[PDB]
Amino acid sequence: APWWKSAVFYQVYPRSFKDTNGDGIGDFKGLTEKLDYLKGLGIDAIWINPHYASPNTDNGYDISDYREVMKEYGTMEDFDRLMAELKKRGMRLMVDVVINHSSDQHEWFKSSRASKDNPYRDYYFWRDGKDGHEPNNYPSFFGGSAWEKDPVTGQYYLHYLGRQQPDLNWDTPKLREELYAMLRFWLDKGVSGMRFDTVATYSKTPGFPDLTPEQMKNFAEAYTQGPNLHRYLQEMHEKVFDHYDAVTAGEIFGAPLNQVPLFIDSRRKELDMAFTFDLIRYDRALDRWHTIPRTLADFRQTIDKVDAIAGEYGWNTFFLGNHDNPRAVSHFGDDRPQWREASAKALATVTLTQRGTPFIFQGDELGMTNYPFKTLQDFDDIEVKGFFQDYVETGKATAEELLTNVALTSRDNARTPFQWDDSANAGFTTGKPWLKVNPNYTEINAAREIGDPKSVYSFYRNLISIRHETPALSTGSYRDIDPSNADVYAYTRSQDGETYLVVVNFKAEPRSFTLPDGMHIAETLIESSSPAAPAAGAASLELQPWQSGIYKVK
Ligand SMILES: [Ca+2]
Repeated sequence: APWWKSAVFYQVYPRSFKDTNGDGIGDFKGLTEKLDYLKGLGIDAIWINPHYASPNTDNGYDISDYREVMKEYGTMEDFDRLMAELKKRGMRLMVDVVINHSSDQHEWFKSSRASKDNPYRDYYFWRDGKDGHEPNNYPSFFGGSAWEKDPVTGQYYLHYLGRQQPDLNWDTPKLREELYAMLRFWLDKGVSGMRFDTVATYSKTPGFPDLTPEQMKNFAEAYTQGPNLHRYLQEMHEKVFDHYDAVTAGEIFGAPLNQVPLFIDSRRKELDMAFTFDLIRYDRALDRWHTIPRTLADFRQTIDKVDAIAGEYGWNTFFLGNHDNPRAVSHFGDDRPQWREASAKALATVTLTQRGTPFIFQGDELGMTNYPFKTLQDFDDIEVKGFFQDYVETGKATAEELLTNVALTSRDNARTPFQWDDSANAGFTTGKPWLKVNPNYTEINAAREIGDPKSVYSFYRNLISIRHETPALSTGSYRDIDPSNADVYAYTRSQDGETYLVVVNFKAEPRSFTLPDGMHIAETLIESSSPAAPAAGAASLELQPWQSGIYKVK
């Protein structure tokens, strides 16, 4: 089994991790200075968000030169030093790869847009408008049409994401070759992994027909149905990843779950691991800014479906948080002051006992929460400006309705600065932070958590040790004990004759749990929020509100 199947990854959003020069923005020196912190937590590998030259209309996801580092993060020597310090500690780097689209400030795009006849014209998608308007009805994730007119040629260019993020044209062989050369530039430096942003949208539909009214309400899914998608992923593997030893993982956003095996079945020679969004978006409405109430039965049934698509030859990541989603404890747990620590531990237990490679998002090991936004001016999020354009300016919603609802879903909840201690701005910066620090940093910070054996951080650290010592808990089979139960989540992990039971109360009330007939507790590995372990031989358990536990059975 490869190293990445048993590894524990941590995701660093460098903009918000640690600033070392007072400009309010996190940087490479900051990340490098905190490597001992991450080593001591027990992290094997870090995934960093984009670190390349960028105008930052979308905080690194609009890249203007793929072979230079972002000015705010440091220099190429700072990147090289990050790499060297990771290696000293036996840790690996995964970088973010953003090749569905570039910045409109990339030299390819400046050349492409200049005339119709130039060698870069087909690096992007340029099309004539139809019947007085855009080439078709495609919407953009970030507001308005996915087509933007350029008066120089009178044609429109495609952008699924922001106006400043034109889509790259994978149908053009010279363009594919340029992307492959660029990937080699980074892999030659020794990076150990690559995470592919919106990997399912690379192939565009020939002819760009209109979306149907059905497709229009779920456009994210129509954009994943390009006919050449797997041909491109296979060619990238053959020309690039076959020559290296790096792991690959795809952000498969918008794809129907039954198509996921095409990306990750190891026999297909495409990607190694999947990030899927069925679970993290399980309670999101189609418009992406409302929430729909769900129960633990929905949570566990979604997991069971995602596990089944990995089958025998594929592999899943597991995550409860990332830079595009609200905080795990607020979203899946209960972030009220009395339940925040109990429920954040319960979610740690879930995260670290799933079948797949877990990714811990920066700050979740502290039990960091959603941010108390007060006005729409408190959001940096360009996705929020897009909802304002699509919903407030059009009269569909008031500003107060947008505010109330996006406060719960906005990705800026995940982007507030990491809370290091209780000094000014939580020790993130000596200057003014680019996004405000959550005021609860006085109660939620790394310095106070590390020093307390009973903290959320200590629980994460202890779980990571246990997982490392117990192979069933990464590579073992997974079986949900009762998918209909909406109160208590329970499942087994087994490998090579060893079976482990995981039991997690999702109610803020006491609950009982009866083990399957014949199964008995043999040993308790760890519990959260419990006054007493069960007795060896127990056929049932009494659970405190939000209690979690791992037990060896038989
Ligand atoms: Ca800085």
